[PDB]
Amino acid sequence: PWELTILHTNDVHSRLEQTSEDSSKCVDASRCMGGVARLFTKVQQIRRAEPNVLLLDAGDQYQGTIWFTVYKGAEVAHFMNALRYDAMALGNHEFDNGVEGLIEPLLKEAKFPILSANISASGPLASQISGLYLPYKVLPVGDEVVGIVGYTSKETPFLSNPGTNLVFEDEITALQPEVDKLKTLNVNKIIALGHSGFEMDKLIAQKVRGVDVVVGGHSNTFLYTGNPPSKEVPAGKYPFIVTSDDGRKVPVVQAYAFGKYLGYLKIEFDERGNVISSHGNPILLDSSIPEDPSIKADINKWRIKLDDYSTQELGKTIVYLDGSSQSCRFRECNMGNLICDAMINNNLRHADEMFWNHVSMCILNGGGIRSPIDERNDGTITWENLAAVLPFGGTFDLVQLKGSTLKKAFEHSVHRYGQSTGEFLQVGGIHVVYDLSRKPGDRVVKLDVLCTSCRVPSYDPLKMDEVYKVILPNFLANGGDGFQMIKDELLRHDSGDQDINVVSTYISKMKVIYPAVEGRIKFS
Amino acid sequence: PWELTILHTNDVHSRLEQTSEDSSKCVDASRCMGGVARLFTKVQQIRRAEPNVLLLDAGDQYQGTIWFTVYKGAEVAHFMNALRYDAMALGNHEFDNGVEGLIEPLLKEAKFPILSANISASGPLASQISGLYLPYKVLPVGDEVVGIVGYTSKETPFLSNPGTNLVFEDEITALQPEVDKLKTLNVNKIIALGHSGFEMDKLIAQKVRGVDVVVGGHSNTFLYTGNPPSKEVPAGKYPFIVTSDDGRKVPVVQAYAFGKYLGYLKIEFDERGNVISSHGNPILLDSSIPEDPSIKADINKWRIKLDDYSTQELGKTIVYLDGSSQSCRFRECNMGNLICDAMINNNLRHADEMFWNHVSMCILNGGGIRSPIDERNDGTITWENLAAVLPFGGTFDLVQLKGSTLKKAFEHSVHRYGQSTGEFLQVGGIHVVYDLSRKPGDRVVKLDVLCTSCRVPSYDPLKMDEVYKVILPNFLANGGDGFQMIKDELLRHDSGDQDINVVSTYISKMKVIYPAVEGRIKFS
Ligand SMILES: Nc1nc2c(ncn2[C@@H]2O[C@H](COP(=O)(O)O)[C@@H](O)[C@H]2O)c(=O)[nH]1
Ligand SMILES: Nc1nc2c(ncn2[C@@H]2O[C@H](COP(=O)(O)O)[C@@H](O)[C@H]2O)c(=O)[nH]1
Ligand SMILES: [Ca+2]
Ligand SMILES: [Ca+2]
Ligand SMILES: [Zn+2]
Ligand SMILES: [Zn+2]
Ligand SMILES: [Zn+2]
Ligand SMILES: [Zn+2]
Repeated sequence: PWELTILHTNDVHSRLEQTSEDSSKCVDASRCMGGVARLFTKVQQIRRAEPNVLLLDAGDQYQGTIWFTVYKGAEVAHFMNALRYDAMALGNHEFDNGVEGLIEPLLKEAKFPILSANISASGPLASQISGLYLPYKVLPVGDEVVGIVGYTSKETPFLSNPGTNLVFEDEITALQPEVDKLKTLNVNKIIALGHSGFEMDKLIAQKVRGVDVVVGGHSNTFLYTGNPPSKEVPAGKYPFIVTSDDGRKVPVVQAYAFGKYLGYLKIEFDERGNVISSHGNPILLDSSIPEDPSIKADINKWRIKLDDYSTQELGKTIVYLDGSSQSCRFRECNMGNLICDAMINNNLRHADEMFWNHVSMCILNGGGIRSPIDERNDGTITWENLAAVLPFGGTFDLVQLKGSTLKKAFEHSVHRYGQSTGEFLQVGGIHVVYDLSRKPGDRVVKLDVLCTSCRVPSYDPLKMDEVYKVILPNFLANGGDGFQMIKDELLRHDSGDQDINVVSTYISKMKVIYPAVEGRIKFS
Repeated sequence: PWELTILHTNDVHSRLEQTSEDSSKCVDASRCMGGVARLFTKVQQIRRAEPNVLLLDAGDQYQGTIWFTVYKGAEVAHFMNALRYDAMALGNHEFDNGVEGLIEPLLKEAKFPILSANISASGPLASQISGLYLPYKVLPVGDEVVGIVGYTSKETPFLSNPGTNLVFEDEITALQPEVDKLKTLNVNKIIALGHSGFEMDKLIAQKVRGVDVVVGGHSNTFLYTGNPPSKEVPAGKYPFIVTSDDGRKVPVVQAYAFGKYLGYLKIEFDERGNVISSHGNPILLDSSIPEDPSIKADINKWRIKLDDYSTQELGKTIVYLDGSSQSCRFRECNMGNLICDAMINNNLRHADEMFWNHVSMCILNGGGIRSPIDERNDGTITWENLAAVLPFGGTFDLVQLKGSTLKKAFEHSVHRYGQSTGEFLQVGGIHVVYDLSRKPGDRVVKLDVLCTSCRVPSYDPLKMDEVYKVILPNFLANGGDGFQMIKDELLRHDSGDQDINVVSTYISKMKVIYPAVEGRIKFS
């Protein structure tokens, strides 16, 4: 039997440096985790011990910290090249800076193949990008070969900025003929590496004949066999076994997100490329693993430009930005309005004739707003200033919520009003009126929302059975601040852009801001 | 006696081409007026006939039409040079593109002196601008000399974009010592040429000892002796005689605006430079005066780049821009909101610690909105598109109105509601609620306005005795659409930027717009 060790990462999201346990800024170095210098140590150890190793990434290196803001993917090519990745699939966030921001910094500079079988280009773009990403690559591994076939979320156009010259095909439709072709070329060991989420990964394992292993991402899915090593709760066993339509057992793996874990799967193959066995587990990259000194020194050299950028003017405010708890946990606050307006601006994506934009609505817990910004520093706003407002290292995510769910969220917003608690919601594209004289759970007396399926945006009453797209912090999507109804009732969740980065981009675009308090939230 | 002919223009405001009677686009060429080619003909005729002629401009050549949008003052230097102006005073609108947009295109390229005695620079700007404008110039005229001393509105910082490195001094304070100095230099014939308005011009004539003649501007003041030649109603005789504090009779002149008239004043001086007599009248530049063919051919060559620019993309909309009468004469319309938001953005000026901005409020007659813009031309918005929305060649002016006046305007807005009449007001920085079941004059049931004297903009009830700054069309400032209360009760009026140009700049800054209908106007 021929044994292959698959090492894999996904959704690293710009965590070049080691992190806290929750993947935010490292504060207590002795308890920090992940980062590329530590990953290097572990990958190097494994490659000393195991003859046949592939190191794969299932996409979404782009977006997540100031590294991406400043280096715009140059850091991804540089550090993934230093770690000698063997292949990467395109994720949705690889399109955040458009096609041009993918071609240059990543596709031209990577020393490994970049894969996606389900993305096609037309017009001049097709000639410009031809061969810079591939449907698959056949890689030599010892005396054998392994085909790796890529895929990317069909939903990328709603979740990034790929432009109108790329088409994202159904994954299974695109993958089957490539896997078929590899069979005709005597490639009997096939890994599907891609970025569509655990649910699609299981359908691929089930339906794509000839796929031996699925290495996925996008859904930040933690899988584990045994007692978990940290705070992440497993969604299932590692690997997750799918029984394929042709009767095979196909392992499906993912490795959470943020470079906290290294995925590690050992596969035994027979001489015909059938999987005989698969086992493994992600490896927690905790402080017991040293950071590689050479990689760490290069990280610290690249950090200089980050420190320089963090104090540069992004733009100006002519108004006090009231991020005080005394405002933002009690009433509409102009910092809340600014951040929600930045969230909606970030989620402007290419529109059908069926909507002016796919999403119009925003909610933001006032407890997530951690500082005001004073306008009397000649109006300057810096990244450092925004990092005081938004210090948790979160994202602004896209969810789909029934109106009934959102009305329950707005009741939760004021259920214990008057105690300076974090759950009070700031808004965009929503007008709410509370009557605090009513019983908790019955305080919302008007709730109007900005239409999407309309040529002129206007407000209509919220409908209980309608499903709304809403931009909100990951903290709330995950049921933080007691918003269990959001976690338990949401119909869709996709992780979005770094919180600070969303606001910094909007302020840079606007150049001079003057957000008002304007009656998005009223009390009767 | 030594006779001087003073020819003068003021507030030409980018009317390079001949105009309609109302100074808008020329439609019936046989009835058109003004323009630089016609002015050239008349000035050339006068210079053949009169030995001692000065041609003066009292400022505000900048701003008014697409000429200024595209050529940014190069057209002013070029055509004023072709007409051989002898001197120009700086107006407020010469600062619309900042100090840099004055130095380059106008101060460096003009072949005549540019004057202002009451503007001082500090820091590096002082060295950069030194001598590029002057307090005064002594000009040879035949065998004599005439001193011309300039001045500019002290209010320029509220009415343009001069920046924080220029100080505008009290006119009379600055002028007196310059006029004194010219006396010590044996210059006994002194013209004050400047841009502060008729009321300040009369104070200058009264109080500045040694000024023989005041040639003014800014207030678009029409003065005439006799039966007026066109639709402009004279504010007084031409010249307007002020009795000075030293007992002299000092003529004060102005020549309306928009190049419609050439001011023409004949002064007789004795050998000591005392005015013995003054007489004249502005000359209506009507179609009986031919356009100079050489100037007209140069105008038509410069027009090519205007035509090219008029169809270029300024920016995009992802929403239908509803400028329909069925919306904008009956309820809040998103085109109205866009134009009002552009008006407020245009009037962001350098703020004290006493206000976030000096003005927060906007009203716009819905009858002044003349077209929608469809978003389905790939979202493109062109100048040509904006010219269909705003076809009247007006300005967005700054006024000061008591709250009582503004409440009366909002009653007038709905006095005969339901007939698709033009007076219905679109708004910015104002939230109004009507109850149309009430009697005309008593339909406004809530009227809240955005604060200025506040660090966080928020809405407060309108106060009847408070004076508010409001941006509004010149048509309304002048009492159009039956808004006689605005004309009759306003405390201040200053002419602002060209309507199309205000909106085009805002759309270019924003790049992608999506104005909503959001409850600025409601009905109970
Ligand atoms: N986004 C986000 N907000 C958080 C997080 N932890 C706490 N919060 C917010 O901070 C509040 C607690 O703040 P105080 O300790 O200041 O009261 C919570 O109610 C919540 O609104 C986090 O990890 N992410
Ligand atoms: N700004 C401005 N609006 C005007 C002018 N003349 C008319 N209007 C507007 O057009 C309306 C008349 O339009 P109708 O003819 O389309 O009904 C007036 O009520 C007024 O609102 C003008 O010279 N300038
Ligand atoms: Ca196989
Ligand atoms: Ca004199
Ligand atoms: Zn991701
Ligand atoms: Zn993803
Ligand atoms: Zn003017
Ligand atoms: Zn002026």
